Amino acid sequence: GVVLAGAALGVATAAQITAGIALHQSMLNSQAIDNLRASLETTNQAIEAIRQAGQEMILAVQGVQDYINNELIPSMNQLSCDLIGQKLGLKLLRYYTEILSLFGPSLRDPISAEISIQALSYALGGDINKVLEKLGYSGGDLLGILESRGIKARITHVDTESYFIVLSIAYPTLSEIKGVIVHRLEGVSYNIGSQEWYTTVPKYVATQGYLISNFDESSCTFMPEGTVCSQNALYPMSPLLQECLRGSTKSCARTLVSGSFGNRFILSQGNLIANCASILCKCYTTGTIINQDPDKILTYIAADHCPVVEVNGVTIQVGSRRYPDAVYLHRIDLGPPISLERLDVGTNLGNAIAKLEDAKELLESSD
Amino acid sequence: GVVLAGAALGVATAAQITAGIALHQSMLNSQAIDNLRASLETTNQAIEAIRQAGQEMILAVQGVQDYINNELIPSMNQLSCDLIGQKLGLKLLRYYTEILSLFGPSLRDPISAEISIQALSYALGGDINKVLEKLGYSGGDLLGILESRGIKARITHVDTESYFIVLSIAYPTLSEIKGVIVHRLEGVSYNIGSQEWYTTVPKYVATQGYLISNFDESSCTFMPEGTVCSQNALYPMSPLLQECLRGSTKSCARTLVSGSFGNRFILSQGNLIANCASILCKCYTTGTIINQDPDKILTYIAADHCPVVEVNGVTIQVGSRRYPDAVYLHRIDLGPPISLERLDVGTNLGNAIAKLEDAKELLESSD
Amino acid sequence: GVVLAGAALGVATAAQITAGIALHQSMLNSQAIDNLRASLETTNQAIEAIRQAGQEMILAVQGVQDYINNELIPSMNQLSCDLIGQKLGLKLLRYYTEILSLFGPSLRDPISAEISIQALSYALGGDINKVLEKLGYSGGDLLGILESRGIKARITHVDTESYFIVLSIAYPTLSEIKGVIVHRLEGVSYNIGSQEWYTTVPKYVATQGYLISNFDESSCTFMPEGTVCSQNALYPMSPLLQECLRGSTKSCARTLVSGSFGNRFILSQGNLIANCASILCKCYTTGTIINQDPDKILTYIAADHCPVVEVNGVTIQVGSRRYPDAVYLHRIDLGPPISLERLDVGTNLGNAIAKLEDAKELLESSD
Amino acid sequence: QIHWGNLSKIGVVGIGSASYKVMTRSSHQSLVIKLMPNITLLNNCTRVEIAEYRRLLRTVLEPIRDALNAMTQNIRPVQSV
Amino acid sequence: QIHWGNLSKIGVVGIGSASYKVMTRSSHQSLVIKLMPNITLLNNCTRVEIAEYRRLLRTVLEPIRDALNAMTQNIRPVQSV
Amino acid sequence: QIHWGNLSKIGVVGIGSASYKVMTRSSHQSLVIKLMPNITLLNNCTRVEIAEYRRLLRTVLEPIRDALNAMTQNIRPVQSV
Ligand SMILES: *[C@@H]1O[C@H](CO)[C@@H](O[C@@H]2O[C@H](CO)[C@@H](O)[C@H](O)[C@H]2NC(C)=O)[C@H](O)[C@H]1NC(C)=O
Ligand SMILES: *[C@@H]1O[C@H](CO)[C@@H](O[C@@H]2O[C@H](CO)[C@@H](O)[C@H](O)[C@H]2NC(C)=O)[C@H](O)[C@H]1NC(C)=O
Ligand SMILES: *[C@@H]1O[C@H](CO)[C@@H](O[C@@H]2O[C@H](CO)[C@@H](O)[C@H](O)[C@H]2NC(C)=O)[C@H](O)[C@H]1NC(C)=O
Ligand SMILES: NC(=O)c1ccc([N+](=O)[O-])cc1NC(=O)Cc1ccccc1
Ligand SMILES: NC(=O)c1ccc([N+](=O)[O-])cc1NC(=O)Cc1ccccc1
Ligand SMILES: NC(=O)c1ccc([N+](=O)[O-])cc1NC(=O)Cc1ccccc1
Ligand SMILES: *[C@@H]1O[C@H](CO)[C@@H](O)[C@H](O)[C@H]1NC(C)=O
Ligand SMILES: *[C@@H]1O[C@H](CO)[C@@H](O)[C@H](O)[C@H]1NC(C)=O
Ligand SMILES: *[C@@H]1O[C@H](CO)[C@@H](O)[C@H](O)[C@H]1NC(C)=O
Repeated sequence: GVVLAGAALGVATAAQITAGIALHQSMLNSQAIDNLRASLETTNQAIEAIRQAGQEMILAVQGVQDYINNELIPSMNQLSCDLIGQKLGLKLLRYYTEILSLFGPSLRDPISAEISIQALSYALGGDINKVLEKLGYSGGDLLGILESRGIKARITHVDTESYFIVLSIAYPTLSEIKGVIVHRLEGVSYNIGSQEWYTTVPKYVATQGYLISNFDESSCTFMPEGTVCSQNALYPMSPLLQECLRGSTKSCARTLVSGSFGNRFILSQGNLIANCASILCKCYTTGTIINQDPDKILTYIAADHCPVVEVNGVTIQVGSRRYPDAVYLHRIDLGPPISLERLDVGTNLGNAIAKLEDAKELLESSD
Repeated sequence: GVVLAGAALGVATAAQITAGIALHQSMLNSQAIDNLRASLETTNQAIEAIRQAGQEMILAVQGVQDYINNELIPSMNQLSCDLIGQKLGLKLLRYYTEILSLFGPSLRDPISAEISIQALSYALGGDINKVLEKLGYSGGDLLGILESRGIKARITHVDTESYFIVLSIAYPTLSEIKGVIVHRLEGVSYNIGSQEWYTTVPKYVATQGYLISNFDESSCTFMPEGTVCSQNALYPMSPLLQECLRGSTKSCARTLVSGSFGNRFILSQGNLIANCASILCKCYTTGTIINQDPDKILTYIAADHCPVVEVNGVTIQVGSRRYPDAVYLHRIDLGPPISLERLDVGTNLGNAIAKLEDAKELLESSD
Repeated sequence: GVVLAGAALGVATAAQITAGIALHQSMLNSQAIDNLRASLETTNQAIEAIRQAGQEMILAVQGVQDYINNELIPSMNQLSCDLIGQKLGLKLLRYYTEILSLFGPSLRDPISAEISIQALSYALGGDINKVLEKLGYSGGDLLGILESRGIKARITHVDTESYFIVLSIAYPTLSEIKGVIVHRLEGVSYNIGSQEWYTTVPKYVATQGYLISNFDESSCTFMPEGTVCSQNALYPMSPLLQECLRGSTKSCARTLVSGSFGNRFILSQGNLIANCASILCKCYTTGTIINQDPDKILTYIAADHCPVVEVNGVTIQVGSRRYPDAVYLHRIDLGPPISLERLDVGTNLGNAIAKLEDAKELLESSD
Repeated sequence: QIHWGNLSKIGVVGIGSASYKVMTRSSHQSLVIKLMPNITLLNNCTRVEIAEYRRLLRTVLEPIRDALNAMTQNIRPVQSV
Repeated sequence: QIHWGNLSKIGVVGIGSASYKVMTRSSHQSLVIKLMPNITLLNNCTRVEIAEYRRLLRTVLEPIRDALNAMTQNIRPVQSV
Repeated sequence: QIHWGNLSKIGVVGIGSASYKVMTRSSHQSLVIKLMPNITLLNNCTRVEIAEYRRLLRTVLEPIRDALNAMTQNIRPVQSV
């Protein structure tokens, strides 16, 4: 059991406190350092598993050794001594540039920093596959590949006497959260007159019991059997946008299509949902065009009326009906038109606040 | 004519449907593959135009062949057999790392993905100039350079028996939309008291008949004879910001200058527009300082009053007047002050919603 | 003294005007070019200080010379003439690719562009340390390293006859603004029921006399004796968020924690501030758990009640009390709940504007 | 459309206009990434490394091949309807 | 939870759901970056370059070592209380 | 200025302050990118590659040279007024 001297240290985040305790538990013993220092001195490989019986294996990596061993040593009696030093000097400066970039002042908090194995690539000789193979990763299936690339390292010791950096890594494994479902959303444009609109919804959302949540897909991979994320992906969603996804069409915002056109049709549940005001829709089976009622905004095409439909020049056979026949626009409450560009958000917000400060003075005068 | 089996496939975006049909039209015939497989086996170049009379030319690229041919083969009888394999093994692992990064699980939808020629650079041997030259691009003018770098590839075949990837590219050419004008906007600060403000407008806007639109300059190059974009750049602009650009000064938002100072003067139409409260303005011709009326916010300097002006230490000769003499601030309706930082937007929006929910209960009580 | 012909040039930003004048003052004299052209022709080093007595030293860098001198020349009588040209041709194409990327059409305004020394790395041979060393930077302390990497270059001459580019650099030195204090803010979550919240504040803010400002930490390094920024970091903060930081708790917004949990404790002024509804808190000294009053939102742990506290499994000794005993939630005015995700901001703003346009028609009817 | 006069009163000017040209893609050309190099002039000195390379590639290539087959198997000639 | 019917009336559909798996880190393994290469088979031909490399590294390594010591010196065994 | 007491009641603390130093640029130094390497010890073995390199460079360099001349030709000595 150890205790943190909090009055002495005065201030620290939870991330720094927990990494500091972890630093005490995972750092090499003071004489394990002396053993490692002597083992490192006597090796000459680019990567080497240092086994001292009793203590755990330590993986040692030397970032320019492959170049020295493969390119410089075989030239030892064919190139001059000055040239050999000049050749190695270029490698050392480029390697120092990487050490500086990764471990230099751009590294804010060395105690709680977690460095991804891929960011260490140049420090480890320009490639990480042999490191991962020495740790047991075969490269035989994509999941093990994703896990191997999710490895993060913490710094546990910096030796200024012998110039080496000891890092501690941990192995990622998958933790399935069975109550969370990730959903990919996809929209098609619809027409009001000659204006082409679409509903603004997130590309990915998550359901979790009572909750609908936002989903950050940055750190995720959509494998065939599940979404694999190396970091937390869930984050809160405003009640209003949750209400939109729960069926309140008036809560969903909308905007006009960018450029010339939007996504104007989609295949879903074996049916074609299509903005047939914006593209030519045609029944291939009968040869007859499919007109969009001008007081409807979309067409829901299924095999009950057209087994094989042509849509913007592509011919698609469809299945039995899974979406009702389009309803009149007048039976659909559309939500507010918006822009997501940040200057538009700021300019319209400034206007709204001014209109509200005006409105806030009159209902005092009249009441 | 082909048809998509939509009931079998069930769900697909328009992008996937159209790429899938394109995949059927552009993929090599089943026996064209057997021809290609045999041609690839018997070549030894880094890049090679594979011509089989009748069928089209196929450009073959081998990502480590230059290294084998230029560095390894000339060493064959001077370095050991183990060393040769070790040297090539380092190249193969680095090359596999690039194949994994580009074609691995980070590639969401291989059917509709479009890979830029520059993203293929490492897969093609670390440089794309020789590929482009074999396709006919000379590098003789900048437009052909931009078009050549706008090439995108689609995957049409992956051979797991002989380990090769067939891609289909298309050639970009320029499509001028004569009714769209791109405009670069540039602001100067102005003073209210000792507060230094500027109007918040987009850096680029587009006019298109009745419309003013936003303009995403990311994929564009501002050539001397037109703006060349490799992607759609136009996207909607809110009515309020359009009204701002149409002359409603009260619709334009404003904010305080960052840091110490803003852009405090500008040359436009041969005149100098200057915040002379914020810098020293002086007529060089007469030697007399140019004071800014404290109930004016800017000074419009032209040769009718000063042929050669000094402004923050730079001496500029100006032309005849193209902007009226500054008007009093009291004859200008300024718009709302705003911040575009996202936490400020969110915090002020939360406040506005609360004030509106308060205001919404009182006008029910009083009415 | 020089004058800009503003009527002839017609339009220019202040940045372009000032760089253009600087271009006239810093460009080499017309015959200094002829001297430089002849000096460059007769050298063969990768980097070389060109000293012509009278005129200043000019640092010349040749981007493929180390490769020619170290790799190609020693092979001159062991490899064929075709192979030598092929080897160099690969380097030249890769080098041209870098020249094109940096000096090609992606460089919008060559007169006022400022290119960082690190962006020039490949143009200078793949590393900048030897360039910086020739300029006097030792690499002996981190501040000189940061300054050396803050060097920016301006283009002053492009020679199409002899193919060289003359750049002018300036040396960064530190300008302390003694009235500006940078503050790092850090939040812990708190509980209302089983809902876990936190206050939304910026990670860094700056105080400056009367002002609280936003702070962009992008270009900054937090050295032990001060924050060193290579660019202006200060930018305006909305009055409402300034009021939040000035003690108006109702002006501070709040949101729910992402993922499973937030930062649930922190060490500050030798005390532990902890959300003890969300983690196990326990006095190690007495062995007794520390319950959070359900009408309190946080616990302020100091040595007056517990000299050694255990918090989520970490044991921390704390100092004398620096934060009062927690107050009841009912004595704290909480601010609005918000989301910072941009679709949520846009969707809720659209709703707010609609509610305000409704509200704006009724108080005309009733008044 | 843009009101330059009123914008200039609040410090905003236009410093350039240009026509708008977008890139459209046409025609076609096949490009093949040959993943397996010709190593015969290395006389089996890279046999171990090549076999390992091939095995690493398979893990990446098989899912792409499968995704392409999943699509093209749902694309039939017109009269199958 | 999500109302697919009403969303489809404004053009929004779900095109896929999946379970959610996050990576958690466990166990431990030590990795050492050996900054000083073995140069003995180069017979002092790189002596100047190695000494300069070592000097450049020191500027970077000393602040990290100091930061780590600043933390671990405040971590004592339980009974020092 | 910042009210640490009230902020601590909603879980916000300051964990560090520092002075603010910004970089300002001064003096000058000329740097020349020599695009054409010295190839004489290669005895015309790179003649084709060098000529092609030079031709590729021209397309890039000429517009920059022209932009610089467009500016400096509008910068005259004081008495031309
Ligand atoms: C599906 O959408 C419609 C709106 O398009 C919803 O119907 C509205 O419901 C509210 C009250 O819940 C009524 O005040 C409106 O008059 C209704 N509008 C129309 C056009 O009928 C309907 O509630 C939504 N369904 C669900 C489950 O949310
Ligand atoms: C140019 O700007 C001024 C505002 O600075 C506009 O004048 C205002 O116009 C509205 C009605 O359109 C009046 O209610 C205001 O009283 C006017 N304000 C002032 C100070 O005169 C003017 O309309 C703008 N010009 C254009 C073409 O939009
Ligand atoms: C610290 O926070 C409390 C709110 O939590 C502030 O007290 C409020 O002050 C306003 C007027 O300034 C009163 O109308 C409210 O009734 C007060 N609320 C409560 C719960 O007391 C207090 O002012 C803040 N202190 C400072 C310096 O801003
Ligand atoms: N209103 C609530 O009850 C609410 C509850 C939880 C959260 N939450 O994210 O955890 C956010 C909420 N409210 C909003 O998101 C509206 C909003 C959106 C953007 C900017 C300002 C205000
Ligand atoms: N009001 C309209 O008629 C409107 C019409 C079209 C579009 N359009 O972008 O296509 C946007 C519109 N409205 C806004 O942009 C106001 C706004 C801006 C940011 C966040 C919320 C609301
Ligand atoms: N109200 C003011 O007096 C104010 C003064 C100066 C600045 N300034 O940044 O310099 C901003 C101000 N106002 C806001 O930031 C509110 C806001 C925030 C985001 C979007 C719209 C409106
Ligand atoms: C370097 O390598 C040699 C051969 O592997 C080894 O015997 C020796 O211990 C190392 N020498 C030094 C000085 O580290
Ligand atoms: C490799 O290259 C040689 C020489 O170019 C060529 O003859 C041969 O067909 C290729 N050999 C194999 C096994 O692919
Ligand atoms: C190239 O280098 C040689 C040796 O350094 C030098 O003498 C000569 O002036 C240069 N030659 C040419 C043609 O530039």
